[PDB]
Amino acid sequence: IAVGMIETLGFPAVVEAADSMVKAARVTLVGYEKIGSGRVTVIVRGDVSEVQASVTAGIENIRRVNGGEVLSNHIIARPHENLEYVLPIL
Amino acid sequence: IAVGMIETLGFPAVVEAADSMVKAARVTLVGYEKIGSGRVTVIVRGDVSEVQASVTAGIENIRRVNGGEVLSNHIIARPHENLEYVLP
Amino acid sequence: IAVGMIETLGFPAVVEAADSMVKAARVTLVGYEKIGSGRVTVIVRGDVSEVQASVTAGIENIRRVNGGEVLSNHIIARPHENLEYVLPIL
Amino acid sequence: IAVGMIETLGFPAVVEAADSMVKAARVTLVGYEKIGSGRVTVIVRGDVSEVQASVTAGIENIRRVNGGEVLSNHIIARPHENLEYVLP
Amino acid sequence: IAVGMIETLGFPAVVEAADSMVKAARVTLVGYEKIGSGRVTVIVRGDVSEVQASVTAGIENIRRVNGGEVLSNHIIARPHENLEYVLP
Amino acid sequence: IAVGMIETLGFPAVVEAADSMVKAARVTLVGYEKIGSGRVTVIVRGDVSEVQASVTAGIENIRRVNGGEVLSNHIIARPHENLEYVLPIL
Repeated sequence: IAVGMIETLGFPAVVEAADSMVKAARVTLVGYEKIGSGRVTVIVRGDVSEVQASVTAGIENIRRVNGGEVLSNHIIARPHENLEYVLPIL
Repeated sequence: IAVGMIETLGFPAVVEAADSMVKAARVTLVGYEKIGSGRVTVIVRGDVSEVQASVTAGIENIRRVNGGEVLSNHIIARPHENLEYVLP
Repeated sequence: IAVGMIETLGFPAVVEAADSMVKAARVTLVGYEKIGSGRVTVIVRGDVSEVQASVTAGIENIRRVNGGEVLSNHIIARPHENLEYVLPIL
Repeated sequence: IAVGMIETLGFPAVVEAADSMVKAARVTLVGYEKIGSGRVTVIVRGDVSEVQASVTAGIENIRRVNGGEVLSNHIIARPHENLEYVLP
Repeated sequence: IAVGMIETLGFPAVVEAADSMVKAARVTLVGYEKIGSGRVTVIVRGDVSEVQASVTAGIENIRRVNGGEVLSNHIIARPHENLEYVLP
Repeated sequence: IAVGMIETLGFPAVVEAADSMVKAARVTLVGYEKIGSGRVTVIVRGDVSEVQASVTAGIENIRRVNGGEVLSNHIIARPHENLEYVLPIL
């Protein structure tokens, strides 16, 4: 099951990404990650095509947020088992 | 009901944000979030029109803080059941 | 009861602010807040006129500190009850 | 056996780094380290040639992340017994 | 008695700060504070003239650290009873 | 017993420093310190001459690291007892 994530400069933007993502498709919102410098990441899990739907919707909708910026985004279709317990993507 | 947040550079302005929001309308201050880089967020819940009125008041009144700066603001009208896994 | 706060770039400066504040008037020094980027805030509680006396003395006296800067400052005379338990101003 | 790490600006790229490493060769993802300033590191163990293969794959594939950036990469061939006091 | 602090960019210089302060005069190292952004502070207690002598020694000797930088220094002569709510 | 330390911009570099240090001489590697802005410090303890051997090797070998930088470094030959329990150098 695929993992999708959107990284924002700012917190209100990550919440809108999160919201848009879980409304747009069949994905489980599996938390968010803070790494400093105002960089925050929301992460979801589901079918690869649902996760694409989610990420696209998430990026689009930070245009709605006043002062929002997407810094990065990515999808992995077939994430290796080892990552589940090292990284906070579960 | 909706959720309303204002992010600021600097803590004193975020306290004004919070104070003005909760005084302006029928919303509950439910959240304070720090993400580093001096970026702080204040989060409220209540009817979408009460949330609209509070965020507006918060952004205006931060102009009254010496050294205050708003970085971002946002409202979400019908927040998803499971959005609580990113709120504090 | 009113809340006053002074935000500094730097730690030695926030301690001088804190000291000046609590000497200048009848206020309780109710801790300090760190938010990253070297931004730190001291907070006090008391009568509105005491808090004013305190913040004025606090800002003045970071001139004494070598390398000190005030980044922001603010006072709220009648802070809403809700903020007491969400924000670290108690 | 060796240790292999790739540091990135931004978390999504560091997940790709990890994924690509572990898929490329016979290495075990053993570590994820944050030092602030948006700087994140991913750490693997295994034979030096497997490690070499993994790190190389990780650096290439981060080019495929929208907003991805590699900050630093390194391999240590015969890491000291007591290096575990800085690994996570 | 007074309180003496030296803030530095970088941890190694703050260790020198500390070492020099405590060796220079009759003061006790009571505090080490991190506020992010690489900013670190070292805090001492003792007579105002011992504190004056220590801070001075600390500022001089950081010049001897490769990559050392002082960001700010300060002394408070008669620190308030309740200043301990901001000291570590 | 002397204390030596190397500060890096970046984590992979601090590990190479740490490794080189403990291979080059009789020193105990006594952890590392993070202070923000991507600034990390490795710390060791041993004879003054061993610590010098270690720091020299440490600084040299971050040339091996792709993207590595040393920001600062220092040695104290006879560190004051008071520092042991205030600072994380033990």
